[PDB]
Amino acid sequence: AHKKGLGSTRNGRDSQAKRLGVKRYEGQVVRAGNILVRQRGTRFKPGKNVGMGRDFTLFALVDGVVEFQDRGRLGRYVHVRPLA
Amino acid sequence: SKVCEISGKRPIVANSIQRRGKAKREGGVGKKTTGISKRRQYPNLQKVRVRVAGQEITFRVAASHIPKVYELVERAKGLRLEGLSPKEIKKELLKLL
Amino acid sequence: ASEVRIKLLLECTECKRRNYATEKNKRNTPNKLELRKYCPWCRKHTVHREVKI
Amino acid sequence: MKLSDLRPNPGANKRRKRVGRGPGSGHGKTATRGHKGQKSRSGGLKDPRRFEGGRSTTLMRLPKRGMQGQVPGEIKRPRYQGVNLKDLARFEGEVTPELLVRAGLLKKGYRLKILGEGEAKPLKVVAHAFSKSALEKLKAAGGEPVLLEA
Amino acid sequence: PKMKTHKGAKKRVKITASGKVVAMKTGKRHLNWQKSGKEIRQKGRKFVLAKPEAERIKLLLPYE
RNA sequence: AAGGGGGCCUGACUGCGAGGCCUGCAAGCCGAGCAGGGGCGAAAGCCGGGCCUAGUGAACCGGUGGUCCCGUGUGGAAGG
RNA sequence: ACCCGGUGAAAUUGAACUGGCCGUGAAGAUGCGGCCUACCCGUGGCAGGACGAAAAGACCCCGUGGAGCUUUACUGCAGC
RNA sequence: UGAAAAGCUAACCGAGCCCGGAGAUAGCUGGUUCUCCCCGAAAUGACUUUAGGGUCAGCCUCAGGCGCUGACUGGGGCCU
RNA sequence: CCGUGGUUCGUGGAGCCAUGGGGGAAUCUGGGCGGACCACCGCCUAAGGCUAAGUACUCCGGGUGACCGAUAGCGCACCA
RNA sequence: GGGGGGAACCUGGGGAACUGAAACAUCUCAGUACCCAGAGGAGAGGAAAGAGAAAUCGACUCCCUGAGUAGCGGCGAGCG
Ligand SMILES: [Mg+2]
Ligand SMILES: [Mg+2]
Ligand SMILES: [Mg+2]
Ligand SMILES: [Mg+2]
Ligand SMILES: [Mg+2]
Ligand SMILES: [Mg+2]
Ligand SMILES: [Mg+2]
Ligand SMILES: [Mg+2]
Ligand SMILES: [Mg+2]
Ligand SMILES: [Mg+2]
Ligand SMILES: [Mg+2]
Ligand SMILES: [Mg+2]
Ligand SMILES: [Mg+2]
Ligand SMILES: [Mg+2]
Ligand SMILES: [Mg+2]
Ligand SMILES: [Mg+2]
Ligand SMILES: [Mg+2]
Ligand SMILES: [Mg+2]
Ligand SMILES: [Mg+2]
Ligand SMILES: [Mg+2]
Ligand SMILES: [Mg+2]
Ligand SMILES: [Mg+2]
Ligand SMILES: [Mg+2]
Ligand SMILES: [Mg+2]
Ligand SMILES: [Mg+2]
Ligand SMILES: [Mg+2]
Ligand SMILES: [Mg+2]
Ligand SMILES: [Mg+2]
Ligand SMILES: [Mg+2]
Ligand SMILES: [Mg+2]
Ligand SMILES: [Mg+2]
Ligand SMILES: [Mg+2]
Ligand SMILES: [Mg+2]
Ligand SMILES: [Mg+2]
Ligand SMILES: [Mg+2]
Ligand SMILES: [Mg+2]
Ligand SMILES: [Mg+2]
Ligand SMILES: [Mg+2]
Ligand SMILES: [Mg+2]
Ligand SMILES: [Mg+2]
Ligand SMILES: [Mg+2]
Ligand SMILES: [Mg+2]
Ligand SMILES: [Mg+2]
Ligand SMILES: [Mg+2]
Ligand SMILES: [Mg+2]
Ligand SMILES: [Mg+2]
Ligand SMILES: [Mg+2]
Ligand SMILES: [Mg+2]
Ligand SMILES: [Mg+2]
Ligand SMILES: [Mg+2]
Ligand SMILES: [Mg+2]
Ligand SMILES: [Mg+2]
Ligand SMILES: [Mg+2]
Ligand SMILES: [Mg+2]
Ligand SMILES: [Mg+2]
Ligand SMILES: [Mg+2]
Ligand SMILES: [Mg+2]
Ligand SMILES: [Mg+2]
Ligand SMILES: [Mg+2]
Ligand SMILES: [Mg+2]
Ligand SMILES: [Mg+2]
Ligand SMILES: [Mg+2]
Ligand SMILES: [Mg+2]
Ligand SMILES: [Mg+2]
Ligand SMILES: [Mg+2]
Ligand SMILES: [Mg+2]
Ligand SMILES: [Mg+2]
Ligand SMILES: [Mg+2]
Ligand SMILES: [Mg+2]
Ligand SMILES: [Mg+2]
Ligand SMILES: [Mg+2]
Ligand SMILES: [Mg+2]
Ligand SMILES: [Mg+2]
Ligand SMILES: [Mg+2]
Ligand SMILES: [Mg+2]
Ligand SMILES: [Mg+2]
Ligand SMILES: [Mg+2]
Ligand SMILES: [Mg+2]
Ligand SMILES: [Mg+2]
Ligand SMILES: [Mg+2]
Ligand SMILES: [Mg+2]
Ligand SMILES: [Mg+2]
Ligand SMILES: [Mg+2]
Ligand SMILES: [Mg+2]
Ligand SMILES: [Mg+2]
Ligand SMILES: [Mg+2]
Ligand SMILES: [Mg+2]
Ligand SMILES: [Mg+2]
Ligand SMILES: [Mg+2]
Ligand SMILES: [Mg+2]
Ligand SMILES: [Mg+2]
Ligand SMILES: [Mg+2]
Ligand SMILES: [Mg+2]
Ligand SMILES: [Mg+2]
Ligand SMILES: [Mg+2]
Ligand SMILES: [Mg+2]
Ligand SMILES: [Mg+2]
Ligand SMILES: [Mg+2]
Ligand SMILES: [Mg+2]
Ligand SMILES: [Mg+2]
Ligand SMILES: [Mg+2]
Ligand SMILES: [Mg+2]
Ligand SMILES: [Mg+2]
Ligand SMILES: [Mg+2]
Ligand SMILES: [Mg+2]
Ligand SMILES: [Mg+2]
Ligand SMILES: [Mg+2]
Ligand SMILES: [Mg+2]
Ligand SMILES: [Mg+2]
Ligand SMILES: [Mg+2]
Ligand SMILES: [Mg+2]
Ligand SMILES: [Mg+2]
Ligand SMILES: [Mg+2]
Ligand SMILES: [Mg+2]
Ligand SMILES: [Mg+2]
Ligand SMILES: [Mg+2]
Ligand SMILES: [Mg+2]
Ligand SMILES: [Mg+2]
Ligand SMILES: [Mg+2]
Ligand SMILES: [Mg+2]
Ligand SMILES: [Mg+2]
Ligand SMILES: [Mg+2]
Ligand SMILES: [Mg+2]
Ligand SMILES: [Mg+2]
Ligand SMILES: [Mg+2]
Ligand SMILES: [Mg+2]
Ligand SMILES: [Mg+2]
Ligand SMILES: [Mg+2]
Ligand SMILES: [Mg+2]
Ligand SMILES: [Mg+2]
Ligand SMILES: [Mg+2]
Ligand SMILES: [Mg+2]
Ligand SMILES: [Mg+2]
Ligand SMILES: [Mg+2]
Ligand SMILES: [Mg+2]
Ligand SMILES: [Mg+2]
Ligand SMILES: [Mg+2]
Ligand SMILES: [Mg+2]
Ligand SMILES: [Mg+2]
Ligand SMILES: [Mg+2]
Ligand SMILES: [Mg+2]
Ligand SMILES: [Mg+2]
Ligand SMILES: [Mg+2]
Ligand SMILES: [Mg+2]
Ligand SMILES: [Mg+2]
Ligand SMILES: [Mg+2]
Ligand SMILES: [Mg+2]
Ligand SMILES: [Mg+2]
Ligand SMILES: [Mg+2]
Ligand SMILES: [Mg+2]
Ligand SMILES: [Mg+2]
Ligand SMILES: [Mg+2]
Ligand SMILES: [Mg+2]
Ligand SMILES: [Mg+2]
Ligand SMILES: [Mg+2]
Ligand SMILES: [Mg+2]
Ligand SMILES: [Mg+2]
Ligand SMILES: [Mg+2]
Ligand SMILES: [Mg+2]
Ligand SMILES: [Mg+2]
Ligand SMILES: [Mg+2]
Ligand SMILES: [Mg+2]
Ligand SMILES: [Mg+2]
Ligand SMILES: [Mg+2]
Ligand SMILES: [Mg+2]
Ligand SMILES: [Mg+2]
Ligand SMILES: [Mg+2]
Ligand SMILES: [Mg+2]
Ligand SMILES: [Mg+2]
Ligand SMILES: [Mg+2]
Ligand SMILES: [Mg+2]
Ligand SMILES: [Mg+2]
Ligand SMILES: [Zn+2]
Repeated sequence: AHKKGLGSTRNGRDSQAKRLGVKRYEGQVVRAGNILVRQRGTRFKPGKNVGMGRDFTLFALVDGVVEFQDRGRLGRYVHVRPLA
Repeated sequence: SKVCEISGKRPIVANSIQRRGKAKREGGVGKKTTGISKRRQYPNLQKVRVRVAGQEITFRVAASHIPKVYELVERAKGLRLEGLSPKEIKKELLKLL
Repeated sequence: ASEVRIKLLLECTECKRRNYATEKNKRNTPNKLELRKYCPWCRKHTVHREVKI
Repeated sequence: MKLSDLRPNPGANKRRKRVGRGPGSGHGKTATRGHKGQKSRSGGLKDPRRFEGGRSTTLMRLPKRGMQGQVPGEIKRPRYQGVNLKDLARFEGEVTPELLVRAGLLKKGYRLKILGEGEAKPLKVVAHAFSKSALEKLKAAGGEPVLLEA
Repeated sequence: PKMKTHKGAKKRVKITASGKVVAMKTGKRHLNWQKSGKEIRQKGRKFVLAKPEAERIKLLLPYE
């Protein structure tokens, strides 16, 4: 009756979502070790008191307060000012 | 095969277990049973004719006890038996048992 | 891995323990693998060599 | 007090729940079971402490560990029960395991190991075993530790 | 009749003093040649089961 | 410089792991720092594989090398 | 078959005070809306509707349902 | 048993009838009975021989604890 | 020794008790057993049989019910 | 001297499947239902070739406990 010669689909897939992005913002208080940015490549660069992991993850090296900075052509940086 | 007239041996139920695969003993994964089923195991019943009091007697026994049949003849030699029917005699021999 | 990129253990020549496991290409680098490596048993470093996985 | 005077305290005796007795009760029709599905049926669900709808269960995906024993079963070893000095206050003079058991402390068929928690009184405690710290702590407060081998 | 201990749980898991439920980390039985040292090491430890699944397992070990 | 060449090398470490990302579970991911014994560097330092994101498979059952913990009256052995 | 005397069942039936049209509404309304129509009760007739009766659709799909049959599906048993 | 239709074997035979295992099993359908008061959902995610069924989470409710932390709004950084 | 049963034991390191098949002793300086096997240290005396009580049940007799009260209680209060 | 009957209980010879495993074959159901032989107010068992770790116990049976332990187990369901 109805269901005639239809077709198929040579594609139709995707990968899992990877939850990338900034994870702590300017002014947020953070413990040393806190993840600050998940990223691909240096969309952000590590600054004061901030280290970078093998997959470009940015984390705090000290307890402190997160601070952002756009230095134009030198890129964007995440810092952590320690607290007295 | 029914019952051995000497030993009372008779057929019993026994399983046929079917296995598969390498033994753990030989560093295999281990045996796997693919089936269990019942069969029977019969006594090795055999026929032993024999002549007691000149009359010919015939026993049906496991092979295991055949020599015991010949022991009985040896022992019934010290016995009044004549003019007895073959059944009469056999019943008497088994009484020696 | 593959028939050609194979797995293997590194065995300490001093005390014969295998302390590391890795790989190699058999075609490319066909010789046994010689390498210094820390031995937890000997508690020093040691020349370890390849050993069939 | 009369037989009529007798009654329980409030709360001591609640009326049991009775589902399926009509609209006003609050448990009618479905009888708190909702609509349809395995769980609503008499008999109901597979044991929910384990079953997960047929996926490999969380319990069965964890790995087994340590000696699991094997036939012909377990090996009888001497069992040791600990007791601390802190629970030796209610004693004077000798302190045998025989006392310690006749006291609700030392569980029967257990050998006596003195542990070091709490402070010590100078007494003759007789045990099958002593904590490193307990031994010396008792010796410091002057007491007399004797080791049984029976 | 009286409840039976689930021997599968009894062989995989422990109830700590406070009723925590611990097990070995999964994922170390094999395929390790290319697993990092860190990973093989961290999986060497025990871990506390999440509360929901933990409390299901405790019910299984009732005479524990 | 994450790219191209060279020198020396094996950290493609062992024992850990504050703190977080992710997340129903179980998984997955990043990680400073401490100790051991090393590499390269005058040094500060960097090194617990690879510019990063795929290259994978829980548990059960068994194999192989260690260890020498249990081992049914005791010592071995079998087996764990 | 119809009428009179005699005897006298049945499937079915929520209750019924049970009209038409055009709309409407779970999309095919005696039962909702707006109109139209219709004094009360029967008898002999016709079958358009009451998605009329009957049979918890046989088709279709679903169920980690059942059964019969097939084989170089798996495993087993008889037999040889 | 069948001059073959899976025919027949006590009025329905692709496996007779009776009693028994037996309250087989039914993730399905149906049914589940007095009253008033307070609160009040969900029809989503993940895995699932799973897809009209489940396990964990989400949302409801009750008790105990905490005590201004809440939705929403004003000011201000940062992220897109 | 081979094939099996029993036991918590599903071939397992698989003893012990039982035995359908094959081989096949000894009479105490002998045999079996204490979970492969061996040594040691021990337990027991196979291949003949009998034996009360304590236990099980309720056709039958009695006694008693926060047991039923003629759609209940046995199928049957009655000519079941 | 036997034969045959007896509500259930008892020993022995033979012995299922539905079901559970959310499929299924090992496993489970269960040595259950059932068939057969026999015993008797009981029947079975019973005076160690025992237990099993103590230099111990001392026929058997029955109850509580040991214990859902030790173990068994597609090491699953479960069994014990
Ligand atoms: Mg069509
Ligand atoms: Mg087509
Ligand atoms: Mg094409
Ligand atoms: Mg994507
Ligand atoms: Mg994800
Ligand atoms: Mg997507
Ligand atoms: Mg770096
Ligand atoms: Mg990153
Ligand atoms: Mg700023
Ligand atoms: Mg600037
Ligand atoms: Mg620039
Ligand atoms: Mg720059
Ligand atoms: Mg730049
Ligand atoms: Mg630039
Ligand atoms: Mg015969
Ligand atoms: Mg038999
Ligand atoms: Mg048998
Ligand atoms: Mg097996
Ligand atoms: Mg002959
Ligand atoms: Mg003649
Ligand atoms: Mg003749
Ligand atoms: Mg012969
Ligand atoms: Mg012979
Ligand atoms: Mg005579
Ligand atoms: Mg050297
Ligand atoms: Mg080679
Ligand atoms: Mg060396
Ligand atoms: Mg008063
Ligand atoms: Mg009163
Ligand atoms: Mg009550
Ligand atoms: Mg209510
Ligand atoms: Mg309600
Ligand atoms: Mg109703
Ligand atoms: Mg409810
Ligand atoms: Mg309903
Ligand atoms: Mg229902
Ligand atoms: Mg059910
Ligand atoms: Mg239930
Ligand atoms: Mg249930
Ligand atoms: Mg799970
Ligand atoms: Mg589980
Ligand atoms: Mg154990
Ligand atoms: Mg045991
Ligand atoms: Mg139970
Ligand atoms: Mg279990
Ligand atoms: Mg298990
Ligand atoms: Mg827990
Ligand atoms: Mg490695
Ligand atoms: Mg380790
Ligand atoms: Mg909790
Ligand atoms: Mg519990
Ligand atoms: Mg470079
Ligand atoms: Mg260049
Ligand atoms: Mg170039
Ligand atoms: Mg280069
Ligand atoms: Mg080059
Ligand atoms: Mg270089
Ligand atoms: Mg140099
Ligand atoms: Mg490596
Ligand atoms: Mg801290
Ligand atoms: Mg800490
Ligand atoms: Mg998590
Ligand atoms: Mg991954
Ligand atoms: Mg250095
Ligand atoms: Mg330099
Ligand atoms: Mg230097
Ligand atoms: Mg590196
Ligand atoms: Mg690369
Ligand atoms: Mg790569
Ligand atoms: Mg995969
Ligand atoms: Mg399995
Ligand atoms: Mg192994
Ligand atoms: Mg193993
Ligand atoms: Mg040892
Ligand atoms: Mg030993
Ligand atoms: Mg031994
Ligand atoms: Mg040993
Ligand atoms: Mg070993
Ligand atoms: Mg007329
Ligand atoms: Mg007329
Ligand atoms: Mg008439
Ligand atoms: Mg009406
Ligand atoms: Mg129409
Ligand atoms: Mg009308
Ligand atoms: Mg109607
Ligand atoms: Mg209206
Ligand atoms: Mg109208
Ligand atoms: Mg008329
Ligand atoms: Mg008329
Ligand atoms: Mg008319
Ligand atoms: Mg009509
Ligand atoms: Mg029909
Ligand atoms: Mg049709
Ligand atoms: Mg079904
Ligand atoms: Mg299926
Ligand atoms: Mg299904
Ligand atoms: Mg079908
Ligand atoms: Mg004909
Ligand atoms: Mg008839
Ligand atoms: Mg008939
Ligand atoms: Mg028909
Ligand atoms: Mg036929
Ligand atoms: Mg997934
Ligand atoms: Mg499905
Ligand atoms: Mg679903
Ligand atoms: Mg369903
Ligand atoms: Mg839930
Ligand atoms: Mg929601
Ligand atoms: Mg409250
Ligand atoms: Mg307060
Ligand atoms: Mg406030
Ligand atoms: Mg705001
Ligand atoms: Mg044998
Ligand atoms: Mg037997
Ligand atoms: Mg057996
Ligand atoms: Mg038994
Ligand atoms: Mg056996
Ligand atoms: Mg085993
Ligand atoms: Mg055995
Ligand atoms: Mg032996
Ligand atoms: Mg035997
Ligand atoms: Mg034999
Ligand atoms: Mg001899
Ligand atoms: Mg002699
Ligand atoms: Mg002797
Ligand atoms: Mg013994
Ligand atoms: Mg032994
Ligand atoms: Mg031997
Ligand atoms: Mg003995
Ligand atoms: Mg005797
Ligand atoms: Mg007797
Ligand atoms: Mg009576
Ligand atoms: Mg009476
Ligand atoms: Mg009454
Ligand atoms: Mg009546
Ligand atoms: Mg009446
Ligand atoms: Mg009446
Ligand atoms: Mg009636
Ligand atoms: Mg009666
Ligand atoms: Mg009467
Ligand atoms: Mg009558
Ligand atoms: Mg009667
Ligand atoms: Mg009568
Ligand atoms: Mg008689
Ligand atoms: Mg009779
Ligand atoms: Mg017999
Ligand atoms: Mg029987
Ligand atoms: Mg018989
Ligand atoms: Mg079956
Ligand atoms: Mg079940
Ligand atoms: Mg099933
Ligand atoms: Mg099922
Ligand atoms: Mg069942
Ligand atoms: Mg039997
Ligand atoms: Mg049994
Ligand atoms: Mg029975
Ligand atoms: Mg009497
Ligand atoms: Mg008696
Ligand atoms: Mg009596
Ligand atoms: Mg008796
Ligand atoms: Mg007897
Ligand atoms: Mg006897
Ligand atoms: Mg004796
Ligand atoms: Mg023993
Ligand atoms: Mg003693
Ligand atoms: Mg002793
Ligand atoms: Mg003694
Ligand atoms: Mg002695
Ligand atoms: Mg079982
Ligand atoms: Mg078992
Ligand atoms: Mg069983
Ligand atoms: Mg079994
Ligand atoms: Zn070494």
